[PDB]
Amino acid sequence: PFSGLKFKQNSFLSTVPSVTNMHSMHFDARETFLGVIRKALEPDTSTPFPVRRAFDGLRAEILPNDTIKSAALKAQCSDIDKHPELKAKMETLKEVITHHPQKEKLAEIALQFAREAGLTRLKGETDYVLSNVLDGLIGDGSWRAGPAYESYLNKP
Amino acid sequence: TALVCDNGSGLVKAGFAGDDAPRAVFPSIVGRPRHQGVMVGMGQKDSYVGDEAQSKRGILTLKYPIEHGIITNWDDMEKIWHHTFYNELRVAPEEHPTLLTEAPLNPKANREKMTQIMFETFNVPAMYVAIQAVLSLYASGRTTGIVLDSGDGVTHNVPIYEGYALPHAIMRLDLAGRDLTDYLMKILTERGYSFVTTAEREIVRDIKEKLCYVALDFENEMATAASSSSLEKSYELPDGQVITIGNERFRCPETLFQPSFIGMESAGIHETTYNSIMKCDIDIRKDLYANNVMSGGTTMYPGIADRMQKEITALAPSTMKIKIIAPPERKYSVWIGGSILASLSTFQQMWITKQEYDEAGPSIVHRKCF
Amino acid sequence: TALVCDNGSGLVKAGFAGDDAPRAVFPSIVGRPRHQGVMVGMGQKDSYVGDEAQSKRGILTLKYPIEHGIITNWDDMEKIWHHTFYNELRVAPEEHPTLLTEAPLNPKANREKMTQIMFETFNVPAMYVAIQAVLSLYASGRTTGIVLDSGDGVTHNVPIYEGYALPHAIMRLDLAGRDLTDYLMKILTERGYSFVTTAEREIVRDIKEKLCYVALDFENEMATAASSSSLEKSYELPDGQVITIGNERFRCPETLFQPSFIGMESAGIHETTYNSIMKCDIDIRKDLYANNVMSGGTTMYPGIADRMQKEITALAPSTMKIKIIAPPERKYSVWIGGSILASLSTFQQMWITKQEYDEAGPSIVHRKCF
Amino acid sequence: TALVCDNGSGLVKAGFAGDDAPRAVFPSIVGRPRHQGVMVGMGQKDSYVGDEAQSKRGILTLKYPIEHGIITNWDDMEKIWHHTFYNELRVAPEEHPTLLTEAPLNPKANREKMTQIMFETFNVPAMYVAIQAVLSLYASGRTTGIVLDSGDGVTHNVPIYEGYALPHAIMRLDLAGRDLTDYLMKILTERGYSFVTTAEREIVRDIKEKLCYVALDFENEMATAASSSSLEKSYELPDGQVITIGNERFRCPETLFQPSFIGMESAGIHETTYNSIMKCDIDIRKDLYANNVMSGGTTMYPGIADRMQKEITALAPSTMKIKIIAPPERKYSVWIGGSILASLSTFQQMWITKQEYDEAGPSIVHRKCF
Ligand SMILES: Nc1ncnc2c1ncn2[C@@H]1O[C@H](COP(=O)(O)OP(=O)(O)O)[C@@H](O)[C@H]1O
Ligand SMILES: Nc1ncnc2c1ncn2[C@@H]1O[C@H](COP(=O)(O)OP(=O)(O)O)[C@@H](O)[C@H]1O
Ligand SMILES: Nc1ncnc2c1ncn2[C@@H]1O[C@H](COP(=O)(O)OP(=O)(O)O)[C@@H](O)[C@H]1O
Ligand SMILES: [Mg+2]
Ligand SMILES: [Mg+2]
Ligand SMILES: [Mg+2]
Repeated sequence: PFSGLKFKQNSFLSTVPSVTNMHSMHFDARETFLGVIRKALEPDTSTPFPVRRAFDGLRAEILPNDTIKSAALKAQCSDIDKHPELKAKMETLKEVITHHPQKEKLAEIALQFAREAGLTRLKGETDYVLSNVLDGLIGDGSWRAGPAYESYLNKP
Repeated sequence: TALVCDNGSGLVKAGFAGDDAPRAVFPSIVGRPRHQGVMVGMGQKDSYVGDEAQSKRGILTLKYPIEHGIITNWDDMEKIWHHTFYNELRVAPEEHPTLLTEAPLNPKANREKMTQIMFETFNVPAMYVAIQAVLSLYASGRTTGIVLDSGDGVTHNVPIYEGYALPHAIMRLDLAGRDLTDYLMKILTERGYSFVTTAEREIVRDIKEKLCYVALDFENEMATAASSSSLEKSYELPDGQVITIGNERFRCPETLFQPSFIGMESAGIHETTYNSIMKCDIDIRKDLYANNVMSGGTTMYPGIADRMQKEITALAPSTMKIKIIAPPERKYSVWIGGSILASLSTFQQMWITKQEYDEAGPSIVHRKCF
Repeated sequence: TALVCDNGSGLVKAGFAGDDAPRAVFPSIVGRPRHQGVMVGMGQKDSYVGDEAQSKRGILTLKYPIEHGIITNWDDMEKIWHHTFYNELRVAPEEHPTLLTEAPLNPKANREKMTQIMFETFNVPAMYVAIQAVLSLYASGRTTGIVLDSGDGVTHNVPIYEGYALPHAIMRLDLAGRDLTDYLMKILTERGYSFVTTAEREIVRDIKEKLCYVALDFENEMATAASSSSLEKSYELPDGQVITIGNERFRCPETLFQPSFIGMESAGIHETTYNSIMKCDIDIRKDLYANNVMSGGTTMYPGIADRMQKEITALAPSTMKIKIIAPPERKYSVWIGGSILASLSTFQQMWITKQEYDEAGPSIVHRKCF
Repeated sequence: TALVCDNGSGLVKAGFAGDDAPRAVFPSIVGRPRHQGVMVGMGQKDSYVGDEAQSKRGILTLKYPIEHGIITNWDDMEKIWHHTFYNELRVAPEEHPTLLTEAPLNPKANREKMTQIMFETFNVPAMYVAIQAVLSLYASGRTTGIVLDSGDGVTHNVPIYEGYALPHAIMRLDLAGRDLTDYLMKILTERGYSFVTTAEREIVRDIKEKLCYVALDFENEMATAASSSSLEKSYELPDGQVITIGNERFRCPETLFQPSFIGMESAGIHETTYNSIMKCDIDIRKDLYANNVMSGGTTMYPGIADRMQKEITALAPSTMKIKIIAPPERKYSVWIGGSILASLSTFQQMWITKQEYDEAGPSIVHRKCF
């Protein structure tokens, strides 16, 4: 679908919040994490213009900057069964994510978000967009089983 | 009315065409919290823009969306522009054509994207991208002269004669205020002062702006500083601690004339200006020698004009008259020129209209704008 | 023969040039009694130094004269040097040139006062102050490479190519073993082990040296610790009590790669190394990538070399060959390099002589030393 | 035997007369370290020449002693020649007549200094200074034809008929590979790639050498590039970074045919060759049209011969047969011709001998040579 699409490597690192802020009582794990993925998916300038404009429309629709648009997309994906076009777009974007040259690092960031900020606290009930993005980074889908936690009490 | 937004690397100078000074001047930074929690109703706002980020600087991680005159974080740049239009100017961008600036020899995708955002995200009726050096000449009122524009990200000089630019003679150095700021915090460690955070980098920038100056003769100034304490100045940090700096006052600006201080192989701004003039036609060099116009914050160091006068005079033939024009409104020369250009009746046909963008796309900027 | 004294924030490594290992390696601490004695003939010594202070730490307040590579208590540093020369090496300092070491980007007054004490208090015939990262390369035997030196107080990167250092690319990070020790104290309170006082900071330093390690994948290690309990290990305190430590084993060293968890805004050592390389000339980066030399005690964590290799490989372009050099003697590599340098025939003209000192004062150190 | 040293602006081609290819080919650069210190005992030198300068290019400042065919730094040129004779050819210049080459219409002091240094410094028994365009004809084996020699410094045309040059018809443009390298550096910034150092100029030179080509129809190629990415090629920098280059591949060599790209008020090489032929006698133009011979590295661009055939054919009358002779070894054609000339028995009485020089002085070169 998007041949010749290239990304500037390490462009998304500056967008990852500090672990201390991930523990904030009003931290928005979904929006902040999707911001990292949006930044990581920003096409490199070396990509041909037709592909850039084509892909920029895909990620702009699926990973919008505006909170109003992001929330509207979230609600519209709750009944994704009635929105095949989003199904195709989300499927297309997930295909791009799984081929991202730095998918391993993005997977580590996603796991850090789940570990610290509770990104995947809903487990299997995660919204369609966030679940698809994670499935792209984590192919097996094991993240649906939330992070393992220490449970200090009753320790041997 | 037309909006003039001089989105520099360090500061955003925005206002309305026809005014004498920008209405809004705030830092071009987006700060996001880096600490934890912990109070209900006190952390809903993620990211702060401009002066608010500077005020809450202590708990944020500040980041400039523009580096070396190139927009590197377009999501943050969108936040900066949204802050400018709606929060600082209190205008609807869809009702005003917007003139904005950029440095010469920038990546073309930089102009293309900013054209794309202005038309598709803000629905501006029309827009224009001007060269900052050219606007400075508009502000000075001349039609001939070699401008030396040095802001936070990039320093460049554009030789213009009788209104004609010599694009083969443009110069660009990625050595500007921010590079000087970084050097100052590096040489401040020699006195035991450690500034490492982005919040503290702003304090070092304030120290630079308040205390740094250009020595007329560097070697003599170094000897004077070594031999006596007359050049030492004290500065009070936000928490009450007092720091004193001696030769660091003029060593930091000296990097402009000696880029090797920060490991750069390039030549000083004095020699780059002379090289730019030497690349121009021999018949116009005399006029350029007499119309070196400074603009940008990085040219606000005390004694910079006298140093540039001395350095170029030693390079140019002795029979030329070297004149440095450094207006007190140097720091806003670019915005003033943009305001002049935007309000010119003969300029109203040079806008990129929304209709033109629709037919041609973001590539229209390369045809309509220098 | 010349003396090589690697002062260091945590340990004093002292010996003679030409030997393969330092003669004396003792803590850089000075202990003052806290309690009342209280017998006749006991406790007439007002202070204890090095191993003696460590042995008697139960009734002593231990204090490090050097903090973050900077000497903060010069009277105590004089005690340590007096102990090193007279009680550990058993030499008359007036006969032997002394090679000293310090981190880059230190305050100038630190090395100025080092010279003054050596020439006046100890009357050494000559001395020299070397940069620790440079010496580590001497020990490795290479002429090119970027050294990551991480001791107790300072972690700094120095890229060197063909014997030429790129000082503008030198990165310094005030996060080292002592900061990791303090963090281990903090997270050990999550369990019932509340050292939480300055008495037992050395016991948890020993715990850190014995049990802590760097996880190749932090998330996988955290999951394994949460699930299995197979990573739990037990440590016996001097009291005979046994503390069990689980994921704190690899969480404490994780602060090196995530300077957060201690509230630092800087990037991890992997990114600092990469940033240092990217500040260098593009033509030497390939050689730097293949010559990542690690030195200092803080690099002795099991798996840190593997972690550094993985992390830098993720930052650098895929075609580059990343290679971490981690000698088994990297804890003493700095002293070994000092020994090699001090014994070179070509180095015998680089000493700062007593005649040169009193002719020029402590400022001579800046001219003759990097 | 005789030495043939074709030291152009960019490369030094040296060897023995009678050989089919130069023995030593290396860049005409002197590099000097621009960084500090720091390791004693290392095999460091105060300057590096030729291939060694390229190897250690990362930590050096590279200077070309020759620019636009004129030697501007004679001290550097001396060590370039010393490097050629002693370290590359491994000969004693005292016992070898040495043939040198230079471009037409050069300053006479250039030839005089070249002669003076060879006889006084290198004490050669005899020497001769030939014109590069003439030598190319020797290599081609002809005695008639108009030679277009384009190296790193200068492009010149020399029409020759039956061995007779028409010096009033000789053309010389100071536009050659180095100007193309600088232009490629400038237009690469359009894509965000920034090369500013002398070391990085060599990288851009390599990109130009192995990616640029001449477009048969410039406007058609521009449309093709704008419409598709088929013309885009990737190049891996020394640090593993990959740069993608599109229409810049042919826009750089297009400067040869449109000097206005770099602000030069001059005719392209096609028009200069045509203008030269028209300055010749009408009776020889037909043979000149059919014997356009290319030489020099700057003529190695793919498709340049076809472009020149197309361009001149559009200028010359339709009945003339335009033939561009572009041998595969036209990069070394000048040296090959010099080797042929120096090995001719009929040429042996045309050397400037040491006895001749000491009697007449450096000015002898103006009488004995072209
Ligand atoms: N009075 C001053 N003295 C020295 N430097 C100054 C002064 N005022 C501003 N600067 C420097 O100039 C820069 C801002 O210049 P400006 O023209 O606003 O650049 P930009 O157009 O990129 O915002 C800052 O980085 C600051 O360090
Ligand atoms: N085997 C080890 N594992 C982990 N940390 C260690 C080990 N050995 C020493 N360290 C740490 O290294 C520090 C001392 O390193 P060193 O290179 O001596 O620093 P300095 O040169 O400043 O004395 C101590 O704080 C200690 O905690
Ligand atoms: N294959 C090639 N394609 C394009 N340009 C080339 C090629 N080979 C060499 N050049 C250019 O030619 C110049 C060297 O040509 P040369 O004939 O050696 O000049 P000189 O005689 O001054 O040494 C260099 O500047 C280089 O950029
Ligand atoms: Mg500006
Ligand atoms: Mg150490
Ligand atoms: Mg040539």
